[PDB]
Amino acid sequence: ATYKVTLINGLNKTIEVPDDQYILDAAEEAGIDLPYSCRAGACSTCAGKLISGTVDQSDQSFLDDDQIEAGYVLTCVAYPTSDCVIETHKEEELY
Ligand code: FES
Repeated sequence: ATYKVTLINGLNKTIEVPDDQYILDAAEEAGIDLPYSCRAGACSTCAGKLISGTVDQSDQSFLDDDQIEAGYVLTCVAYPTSDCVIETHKEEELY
């Protein structure tokens, strides 16, 4: 499957993401400059907030159960599992 991932912050664009591609990688192929540092699921730099839809970010490690429950997603290690809508650049909300 290929899912429509809407990325919002002067950013408002919907990209196509195969279910076996990470959202950050797909955003970069679409020319979108999203924040990152480790690209390995171990920090908050690439954090976004899921507004609708679902992801598989099982390779992540930084976010705790409670941050995941609140809708945070580490875009560098997140695969879409449905069409979804993500607010980007959300690291600041964790602190
Ligand atoms: S850039 Fe570090 S977790 Fe995504």
